[PDB]
Amino acid sequence: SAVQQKLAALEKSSGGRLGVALIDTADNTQVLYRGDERFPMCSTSKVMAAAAVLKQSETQKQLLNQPVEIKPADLVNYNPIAEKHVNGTMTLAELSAAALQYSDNTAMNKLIAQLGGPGGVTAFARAIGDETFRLDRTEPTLNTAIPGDPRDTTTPRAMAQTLRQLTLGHALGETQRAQLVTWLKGNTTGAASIRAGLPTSWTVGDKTGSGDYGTTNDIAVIWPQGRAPLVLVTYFTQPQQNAESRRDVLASAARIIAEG
Repeated sequence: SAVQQKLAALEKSSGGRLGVALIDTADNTQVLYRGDERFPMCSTSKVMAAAAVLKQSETQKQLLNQPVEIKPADLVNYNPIAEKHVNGTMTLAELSAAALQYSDNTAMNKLIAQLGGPGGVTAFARAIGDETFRLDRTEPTLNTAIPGDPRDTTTPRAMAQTLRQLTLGHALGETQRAQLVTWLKGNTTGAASIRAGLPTSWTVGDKTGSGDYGTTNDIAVIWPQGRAPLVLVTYFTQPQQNAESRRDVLASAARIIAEG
């Protein structure tokens, strides 16, 4: 198809490996490019950890208000919100927000601990029908993005379907889903990624991710004006261990999709 030819040309010009999945919820059609290849998730995995804690809060009604202590030993390499609360507490809601909207790595590690380790995040994926997602490590080593390594990977097709079920579907309770959507819509890190390739009147909720090998990712739910929502996953990685991030590739892939 025309879109797939343009995405292949974009990939060739970029020198990397691009994976795209679009679900159009108007007719449940899909557009895929390397849709079944594995890519390193990096921080896009934080959506799954936050959704898992949201699922626990359906039975533990007060869980999101539970205070969690932030100690100096908890801080890792990138903790823009947790740093502000060292030797104090943050609730699980505040940690989920920090993880999603600022990509805070300490916040992610607290969410993983709440779920009982990376195996608890993976379990949640399996419970909602995602047999592809795997989380193996904590922050910051889950971002090593080594070519061929299956740890901490998913495919574009699997992540698009799962993001659809979490945000537009009913994998979560109604209050929980609305909370997740509100968090995604308030992301602060996405201005130069998928959002940059889309009409400025469209509402987007997204989670970015970045890591070694120039890995540059973004997953988004998109609400066009007077038109059914879309789910769009864009993953990108490069052959050089020290390659620079390429958010422009994600923007360009979104623009090519939006032309459809």
